[PDB]
Amino acid sequence: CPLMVKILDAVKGTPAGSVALKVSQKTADGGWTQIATGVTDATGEIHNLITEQQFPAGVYRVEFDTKAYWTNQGSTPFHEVAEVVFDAHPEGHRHYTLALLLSPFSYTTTAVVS
Amino acid sequence: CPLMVKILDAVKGTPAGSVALKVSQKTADGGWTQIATGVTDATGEIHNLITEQQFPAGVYRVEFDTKAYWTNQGSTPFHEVAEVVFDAHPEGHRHYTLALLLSPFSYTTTAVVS
Amino acid sequence: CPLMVKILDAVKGTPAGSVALKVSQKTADGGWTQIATGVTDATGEIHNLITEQQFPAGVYRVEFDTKAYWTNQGSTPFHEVAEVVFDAHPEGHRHYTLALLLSPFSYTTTAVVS
Amino acid sequence: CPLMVKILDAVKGTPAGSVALKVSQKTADGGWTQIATGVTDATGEIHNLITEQQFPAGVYRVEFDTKAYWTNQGSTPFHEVAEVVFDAHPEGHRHYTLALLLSPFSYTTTAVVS
Ligand SMILES: CC(C)(c1cc(Br)c(O)c(Br)c1)c1cc(Br)c(O)c(Br)c1
Ligand SMILES: CC(C)(c1cc(Br)c(O)c(Br)c1)c1cc(Br)c(O)c(Br)c1
Repeated sequence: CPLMVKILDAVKGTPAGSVALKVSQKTADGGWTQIATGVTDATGEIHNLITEQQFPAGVYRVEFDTKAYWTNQGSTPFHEVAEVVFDAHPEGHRHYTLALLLSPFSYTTTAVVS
Repeated sequence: CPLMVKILDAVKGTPAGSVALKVSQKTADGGWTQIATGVTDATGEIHNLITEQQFPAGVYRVEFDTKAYWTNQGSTPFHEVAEVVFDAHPEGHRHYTLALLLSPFSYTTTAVVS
Repeated sequence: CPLMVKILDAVKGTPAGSVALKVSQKTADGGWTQIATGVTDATGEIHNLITEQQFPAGVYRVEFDTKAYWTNQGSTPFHEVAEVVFDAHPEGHRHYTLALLLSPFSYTTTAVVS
Repeated sequence: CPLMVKILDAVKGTPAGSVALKVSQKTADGGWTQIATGVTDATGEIHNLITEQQFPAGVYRVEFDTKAYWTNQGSTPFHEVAEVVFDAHPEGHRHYTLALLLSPFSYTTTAVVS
């Protein structure tokens, strides 16, 4: 699997479970095609999000529903959504882990690229 | 001005100058209307980016072109853009500062709301 | 003033007011001399924390009492303090801004150096 | 093992290998006893840093030699050292992972607490 996520809650110091997300691929004319959805498990991860066959080079977007996560935690959030938009270069079995650190008014998006 | 940005370069320890961005307002059918653009000055800011009248309550997207910033610095970045999406409640001259901390494979988006 | 701080609360989206800190200068035998203290104002800052004359070249530690800040907010933090340790080169009126972003289980320490 | 680390390089998007660190425990009179050293492997981790027997409750400090890491990467760093100072509450087999995101002029210290 070429695309994984790891989400941590910076208020509690635990993985962020039950965070919903959507994965989209940019079209040539600049639009977006949704290709996958998922929800983090209690470890802040999702397994088998997409396959290598679904992951050519190009621009991708992962939308994390952080506003719902914070509302359910009981904290008013700033962001309406957490969008991570990146260029993928899969040639060579390069894998990507999108790491995300969440606070109600702040998040950090990092990548670990194999 | 109710919407400010402050961008920092975490590699150099300086404000991120000459970063292009665009501000868009969400439409009823889920689209986006571009309402302002600019390029940060040497302090990582854009003075007077939008007016009170241009900033009614609603969802906004500020798209920062971080890729070109890094290319110009000589690095190969992960993200295509930095996205900050939020619901604005400008009543009472409430003000929004979008702080952004940039590294080639990571950024942090923080909000300072009056 | 050559040494400034700017502290933000990532839970609330506001500057972190009423954070105690201490500034220490490293000694030859590896010890630490306290040279200044203060408490941030409502903008997350301490105006005029030290003078030019108090800030010769050398290694400094700024210790922020983030634990008590969080206890007072009602959260149970991870860190005992936030530590920022750096070698200062104040020649030419070079200025240092210590930016600090706080959550109960995470902080980011960034430097803006002129 | 009750204390682990995970270090990422935010410039390259890879784990930070070969980062040296020292672990110390605070004494009653406010001093420090070094109890362990280590160096991250190519995954940014260290295994078997300390034992549970070595890890009573108390104040601990992990000093990461990030200045040497950045010098060897070829980038001038801001911080002289990255110090993570925390209260440990091991009762119940609670484990701690110190996560660290490194840029030359910025780092983020987070904890994952089981
Ligand atoms: C404290 C705050 C929000 C900040 C707000 C304003 Br306005 C400033 O001018 C500066 Br200087 C700092 C900040 C921003 C970023 Br970006 C950081 O990486 C970290 Br750490 C802290
Ligand atoms: C989610 C978390 C805590 C993480 C924990 C483990 Br354990 C991992 O192996 C990986 Br990868 C990520 C993390 C860490 C850093 Br350093 C970050 O900059 C961000 Br954003 C998130």
